[PDB]
Amino acid sequence: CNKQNGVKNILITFTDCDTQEVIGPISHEQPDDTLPTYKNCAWTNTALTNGYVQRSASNATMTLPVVRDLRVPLAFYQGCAQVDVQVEKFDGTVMTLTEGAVVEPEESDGRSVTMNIVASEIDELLP
Amino acid sequence: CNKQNGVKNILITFTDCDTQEVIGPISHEQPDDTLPTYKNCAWTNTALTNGYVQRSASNATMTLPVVRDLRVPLAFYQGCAQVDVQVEKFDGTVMTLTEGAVVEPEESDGRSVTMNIVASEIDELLP
Amino acid sequence: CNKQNGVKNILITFTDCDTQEVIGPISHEQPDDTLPTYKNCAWTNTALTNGYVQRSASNATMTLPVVRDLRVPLAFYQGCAQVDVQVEKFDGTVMTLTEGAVVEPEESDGRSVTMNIVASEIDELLP
Amino acid sequence: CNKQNGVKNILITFTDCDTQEVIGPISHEQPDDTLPTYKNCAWTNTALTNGYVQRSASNATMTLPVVRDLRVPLAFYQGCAQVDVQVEKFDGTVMTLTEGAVVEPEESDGRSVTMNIVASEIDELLP
Amino acid sequence: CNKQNGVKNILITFTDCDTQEVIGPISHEQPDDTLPTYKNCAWTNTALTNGYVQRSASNATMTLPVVRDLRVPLAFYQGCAQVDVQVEKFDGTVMTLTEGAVVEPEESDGRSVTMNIVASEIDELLP
Amino acid sequence: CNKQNGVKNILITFTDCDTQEVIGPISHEQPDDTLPTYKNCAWTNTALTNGYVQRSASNATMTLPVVRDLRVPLAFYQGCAQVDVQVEKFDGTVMTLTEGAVVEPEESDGRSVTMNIVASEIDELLP
Amino acid sequence: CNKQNGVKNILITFTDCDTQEVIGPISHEQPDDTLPTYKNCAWTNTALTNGYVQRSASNATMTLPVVRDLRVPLAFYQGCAQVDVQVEKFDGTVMTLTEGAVVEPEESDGRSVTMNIVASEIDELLP
Amino acid sequence: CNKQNGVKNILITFTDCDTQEVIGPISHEQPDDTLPTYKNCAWTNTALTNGYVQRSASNATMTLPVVRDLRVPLAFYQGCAQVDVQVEKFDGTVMTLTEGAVVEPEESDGRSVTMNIVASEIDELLP
Amino acid sequence: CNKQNGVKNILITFTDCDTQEVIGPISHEQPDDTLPTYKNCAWTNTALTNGYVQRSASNATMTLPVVRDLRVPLAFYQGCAQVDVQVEKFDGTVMTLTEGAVVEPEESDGRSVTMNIVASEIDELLP
Amino acid sequence: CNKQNGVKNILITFTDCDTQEVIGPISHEQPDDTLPTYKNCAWTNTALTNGYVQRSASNATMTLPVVRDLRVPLAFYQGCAQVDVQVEKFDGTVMTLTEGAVVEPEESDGRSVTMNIVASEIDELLP
Amino acid sequence: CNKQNGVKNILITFTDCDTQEVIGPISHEQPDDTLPTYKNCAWTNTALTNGYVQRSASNATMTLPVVRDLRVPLAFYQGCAQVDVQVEKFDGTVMTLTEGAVVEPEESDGRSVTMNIVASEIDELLP
Amino acid sequence: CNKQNGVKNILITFTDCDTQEVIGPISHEQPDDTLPTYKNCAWTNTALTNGYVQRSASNATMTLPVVRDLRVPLAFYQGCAQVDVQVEKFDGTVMTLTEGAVVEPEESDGRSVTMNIVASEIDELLP
Repeated sequence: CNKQNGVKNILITFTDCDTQEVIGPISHEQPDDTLPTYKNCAWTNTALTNGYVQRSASNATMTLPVVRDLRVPLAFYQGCAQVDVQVEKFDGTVMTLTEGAVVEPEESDGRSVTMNIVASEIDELLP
Repeated sequence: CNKQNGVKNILITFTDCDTQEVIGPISHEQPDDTLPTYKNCAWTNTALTNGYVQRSASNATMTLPVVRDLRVPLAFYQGCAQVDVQVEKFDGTVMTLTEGAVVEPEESDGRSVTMNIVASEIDELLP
Repeated sequence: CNKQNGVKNILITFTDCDTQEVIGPISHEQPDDTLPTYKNCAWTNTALTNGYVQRSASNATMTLPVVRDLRVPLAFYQGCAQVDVQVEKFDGTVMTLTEGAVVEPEESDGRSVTMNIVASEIDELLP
Repeated sequence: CNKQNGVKNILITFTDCDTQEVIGPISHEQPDDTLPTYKNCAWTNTALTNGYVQRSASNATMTLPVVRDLRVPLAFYQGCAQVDVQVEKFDGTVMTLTEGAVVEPEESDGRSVTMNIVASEIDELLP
Repeated sequence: CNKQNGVKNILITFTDCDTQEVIGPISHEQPDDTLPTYKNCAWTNTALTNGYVQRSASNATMTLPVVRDLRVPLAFYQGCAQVDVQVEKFDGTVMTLTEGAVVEPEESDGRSVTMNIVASEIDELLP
Repeated sequence: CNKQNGVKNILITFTDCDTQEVIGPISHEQPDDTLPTYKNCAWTNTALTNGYVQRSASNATMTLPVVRDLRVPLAFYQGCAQVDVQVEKFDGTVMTLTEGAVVEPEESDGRSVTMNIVASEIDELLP
Repeated sequence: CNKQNGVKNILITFTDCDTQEVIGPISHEQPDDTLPTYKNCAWTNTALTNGYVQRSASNATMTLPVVRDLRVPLAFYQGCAQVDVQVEKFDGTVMTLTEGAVVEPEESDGRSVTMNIVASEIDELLP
Repeated sequence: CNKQNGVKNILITFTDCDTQEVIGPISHEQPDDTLPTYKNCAWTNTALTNGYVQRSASNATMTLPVVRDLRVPLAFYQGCAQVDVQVEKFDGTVMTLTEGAVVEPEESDGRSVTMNIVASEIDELLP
Repeated sequence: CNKQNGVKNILITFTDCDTQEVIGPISHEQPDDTLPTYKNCAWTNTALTNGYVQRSASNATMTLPVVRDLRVPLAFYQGCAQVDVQVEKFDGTVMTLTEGAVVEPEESDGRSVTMNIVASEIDELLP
Repeated sequence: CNKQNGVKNILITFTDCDTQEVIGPISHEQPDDTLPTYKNCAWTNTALTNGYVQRSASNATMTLPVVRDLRVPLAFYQGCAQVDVQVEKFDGTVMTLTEGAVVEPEESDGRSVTMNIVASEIDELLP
Repeated sequence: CNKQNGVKNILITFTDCDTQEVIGPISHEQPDDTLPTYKNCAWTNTALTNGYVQRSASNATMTLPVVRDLRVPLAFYQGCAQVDVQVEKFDGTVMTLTEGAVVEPEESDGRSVTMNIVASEIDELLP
Repeated sequence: CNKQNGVKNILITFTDCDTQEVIGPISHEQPDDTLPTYKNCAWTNTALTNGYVQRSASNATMTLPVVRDLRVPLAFYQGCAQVDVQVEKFDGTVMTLTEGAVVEPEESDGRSVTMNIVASEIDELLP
C-alpha cells in the first residue's frame, strides 16, 4: 500500500520542433512490466588510476517506454518533437523532465514506442 | 473490438528500378506474430553534452516482414525493385510509404522475406 | 497439398576448379528443418540520407545446408569445386544456380555441410 | 526543441564567373551528419615569442558539404561559378556568405560535393 | 549459522561533491539475491610473455547494487555525490570504502540502483 | 527507384597512343562500392588574402575504379593507351570524357584497376 | 546399421616438436556427443562482386575434441607437439591428417581437450 | 569528492582588438570529455648534445575547447578578439590567462570551437 | 573409483609481492562444479597459410576458481600477491604452479573468487 | 570455376648478379591473401594543364609477396640476384617478367618476403 | 612476484633554473599503463655504407609520464625547472637521472604530464 | 613439427666499444609475437628508367626485438656496445651477425628493447 514499485501517471507534453505546436499533456500507459529508467546526474564520471575520476559533462538520460496515443502521430515519439515528460511513480516519486529530445529513435510496431530522452536536468519530487 | 494491435492489409506496389514495370498493389500476409516496425521521423537526433542534440538528416526506416507472393519474383523483395508499401493496422492506423528501396537484403527461405525499407517520408492516417 | 513450405529436390552438379571433372547432378537431403536461404538480387542497396540509396554491385548469395553425399569428397562442399545448384521447392519454386563458388567454408562434422554459395545470378521458375 | 545543433536550410545562389548567369537560390541537403565548418575572422594570427602575435590578412573559410542538386551542373560546385551561400542552423544562427569562390575543388562521386569556400567576410545573424 | 554468504548492513554516507553536504550513514537493502562484487587490489596486472606481468596502477572497483532510499535523491547514486560505503557481510567480513565515486552511472528504474564505485583503497576487516 | 546513387554503365573506348588501335566501347563493372569521383571544372582556384583567388588553368580529373576486362591488356589501364570514358549513373547523370590519359598508374592486382584520368573537359548530361 | 553418424576410432600420433619423441598411435574417446569438424579444402574463397571470388591459400582446419589420455601430458594437446590424427567414422569415412599443429590452445579442465588442428592437407578414404 | 579531474568554470572575457569592446566574463561549457591543455612555461627548451639545452623564449600555449555562447559572435573565438580566459578545475586548480590571442583559428561547426590561445604568462592558483 | 573427473586438493601458497610474506599452503574448496582449466604449453601457435604456424612465446595460463579462505585477505586473490598453486585431481593428476601472478582480477562477491593465473611453466605429475 | 581472382603458380628463376648462377624455376606460395600488384606500362604519365600529359620513360613495377623457399638464401629476394618471375593467375592470366631487379629491399621475418621488382617490360598472356 | 614489469617509485627533485629553489624529492604516480621509456647511451650511431656507423655525441633521453603533484606548479614539468628523476622499477631496476631538462614541453590537461627529459647520463642499478 | 615460423634461440654477444669487455653469449627471449626482420643483401638497388637499377653499397640491416636481460645494462642495447647476434629459427634457419652496431637507439621501457642492427654481412645456415 506504500511499497509499490511502479509508475502511475506519465504526462507527456509534445511540442513540434518546427511548428512549435504544443500538444499535451497526454497521459500514457506502459506497454509491459518494464519501468522507465532514469539518470538524474548530468556529469558522467570515468574511471582513472588509483581512485581518481574525470568529471565530464553529459546529459540526464531517461528511457521511457509508453503506449503511443492514437491521437498523437508516431513521429513525435521519435525525435520529431520535443517531449516534456512528467512521470509520477506509485510511491510518490515525481520527476519532471523539460525540453527533452529523443536522440536515438528505434523502430516501433505502431503501439509500443521506447524513447531515449535527453535533457539538461531531471527534477525529482522525492516524497 | 477496437483495441486490436495488428496489421490487416499490406498493399505493396512493386516497380522494377530498371524496366519500370509496375506490379501491384498485391496484398501480403504476415509470416508470424511479429508486426512491422516503423520510424516516421526523417531526422535522427544524436546525444550531446548537457541536453543538446544534433539534428541530422536521415531516412524513414520501415521493417516489413511479409510472406512472399508466389506471383512475384523473390528479387523484388531484396532491392531489385522499388516498393510502394501501404500498411493498414487493425485500429485504423494506415501508413503509406512511397518510392521505398530495400537497402539491406537478407537471405529469405523462399516464403518469408523481411524488408528493411527506406523512404524519404512515411505518411500516417492516424484515425 | 499446395501450401507446403519445404524443399523437394536439391540437384547439385560439382565440377572441380582444377581438374574440371564434372560430378553430378546428385540429389541431396536436408540435415534438419532449416530451409536454404536465397538472395536473387545482385545489387545490394545501402542506406543514405532522406530516402536515397547507393546501388552497389554485389552477388546472389545462397546458403544451402545439405547432407554430404558419401560418394562425393567433403572438399567439394568447401570451395574446392564449383557447384551448380538446382533447388526445387514443394510449391513449384525452382531456382537454378550456375557456376557458384563456396566463399566461406566452415567446419562440417562429416555429414551435414553448410554452403555459402556465391553466383552472379540466381534464376527462379516462379510457378 | 531549442538546443538542436544542426543545419536547416542551405540556400546557395550560383553565378557563373564567365557568363554571369545567376542560378539560385537553391536549397541543399546535407549528405551525412557532418556539419559545415566556418571561420568568420578574416585575420589569421600566428604564434610568436612571449605572447606576441602577427595579425596577417586572410580569408573567411567555409567548408560546406552538400548534396549536389540534379538541376545544377557539378562544375558549379568546384570553382567554375561563384557561390552565395546562406546557411541557417536549427538554433537560429544564420550566416550569409557573398561572392565566395571554391578554391580547392576535390573529387566528388556525383552526389555529395564538399566545397572549400573562400570569401572576404562571413556575416552572422546570432539570434 | 556461521557459513552464510550474504550481506547484512550497507551503511553508505553520501556527500555532495559540490555543496559538501554529508548525508549518512543510511542503511540500504539489496534489491535481489546478487551480492556486491569487490576488488581490493589497486594494481591490475596484465598478461605478458612466458609468465611475466606488467604491474600497472588501477582502482579498487566495487559494484554495489542497493535499493535507493526514498529520503535520498537518485542523483547521489549516479556520480553526483561521493559515497562512503561500509558493507558488513554475514560471516563477519566488513569492508570500508572511503571517498568513492560512481564512474559509470547506468539507468535505474527509480528503486534498484547499481553503483560502479571506484576508490583508491578498499579496507577489509577479515574476521 | 529514382534516388539511387550508383553507376550503371561504364563504356570505355581504349585507343593505343602508338598504334592508334581503337578497342571499345567495352562495358566495365565496379570492383567495390566506391563510386568514380569527378571534377568537371578545368580551372583550379587557390586561396589568397581577404577573399581573393587565383584562377589557374588545370585539368578535369576523373578517378574511375573498374574491373579490368580480360579481353583488354592491363597496360591500357595504366597510361599505355588513351581512354574515352562514358559513365552513366543510375539517376540519369551521364558524363562523357574524351581523349583522357591515365597520369599516375598505380599497381593493380590484375583484376581491379584504378585510373586517375585527366582530360581537358568532362561533359555532363544532367537529366 | 549403415547410417550411423559418429566417430569410431581417433588414432593420434603425438611427436614433440623439440625432442622429436614420437608417442602414438593412441586411441582416444570423445568427451560428449559433439563430433569433430573438418575442412579439407586448403583454399579459402572470399566473396567479391557479381559472383567473383578470390582463391586465397589457407589451411585444412580440423577441430577434434577428445578425452585426454592419462599416459600423455596435457601439453601435447595444446601446441607443444605435432599431432598425426587419424579419425575413422562409423560410416567408413577415414581422414588421415599428418604433421598437424594445434594453433589456438584453449584451457582444458584436465580431461576434455579441444584441438584446433591445422595441416596442409586432410586426406579422406570416402568409402 | 576531491580527486575529480575535470573543469568546473570557464570564465572568458572577450575584448575586440579593434573596437576595444569588453564582452564578459561569460561562463562556457565543454563540448566533450576532452579537457583544456596548458603550458605554463614561457621558455621552450630544445635538445642539444650530451645533456645541454637551448633556453629559447616562447609562449604559454593554452588549447581551450568550449561550446560557443550564442550571445557571442563566432569570430571572437577565432582571433578577432582578445580572450581573458579563467579556468577553474574541479580539484581547485585555477589558471588565469590575460590578454591571450587565438593564433591558429580552425573551422568550427558553429557550436564547438577550439581555441589555440597564446599569452605571455599563465598564472596558477595551485590549491 | 578410478574414473572421477574432479579436483581433490588445491594447496595455494600466497606471498605478498611487496612485503614478501609467505602465507600458505592453504587448502581451498571449489565454489561450484566447474573445474580449473589449464594450459601447460608456453608457446601459443597461430594459424598461417597451407599448414604453417608461427611458434610464439606465451604463458601457461591457469584459471582456478576457489572459495576464498576467510583467513586470507581478498586482495591476495586479485594480483596483490604471488600464488603458488598445487592442484591434485581425483585421478592422480597433480600440477604444481610456481610464482604465478593473477593478471586480470575480476570482481568477486567476497566468497567465490576466480583467478586467471599466469606462470612461465605448469608442471604435471601425470600418474 | 572461371571467376577466381587469385594466383596459382609463381615460378621464379633466380640468377646471382655476380656469379651468374641460375637457380630456378622454383614455385612459390603466397604468405597471405594479398595478390601481387603489377604495372605493365613502362611510360609513366604526369598531370599537366588542361588535359595535357608528359609521357616520361619509367619501369614496369611488380610487387610480388611470396613465401621464401628454404632452399634459396634470403639474400636473393632482396636485390642480391636477378629474378625471372612467371606468375599465372587462376583465370588464365600469365605474365612473364624477365631480368627483374629488386630495387627497394625491405626487412623480412625470414619466411614472408615482399619484392618490389623492376623490369623493362612485363608480358601478359591475356587468355 | 619477481617478474613484474612496472614502476614502483618515481622520486623527482625539482629545482627552479632561476631561483634555484630545490623542491623534492616528491613521489609521483603513473597516469596510465604506459611505462617510462629510457635511453642510457649518450652516443647515437647513424647508419652508413657496408656496416660502418658514425658515433655522434647525443643525450640520454628519458620520457617520463607522471601525474602532476598538486603541491607543485605545472610549469616545473614543462622546462621551467631542472628535474632530478629517480625511477625504481618493480624488478629492482633503479635509474637515477641528474640535472635533467624538459626539452619539448607539450600541453598537459592539468593532471597527466609527459616529460621528455634530457641529461648527459642515466645511471642504472641493474639488480 | 617442421613448418613452425618462429625464433628459438637468440644468442647475443655484447662487447663494449670502449672497454672491449666481451659479455656473452646470452640467450634472449622475444617480448611479443613479432619476429626479427632481416636483410642479408648489402647492396641496395634503386629504381631507374626502363628497368635499369643503380647498385649502391649499403648495410645488412637486422631489426631484433628482444627482452633485455637483467644481467646486462640497458645501454648495451642502444649503441653503447657492439652486438654479435646469432638467431636460430624453428625451421633450422640460423643467421650469424658479427660486429653489429645499433644505429638508431629508440626509447625502451626497461624490459623490451628493439635493436636496429647494422653489419657488413649477415650469414645464413639455410638448412
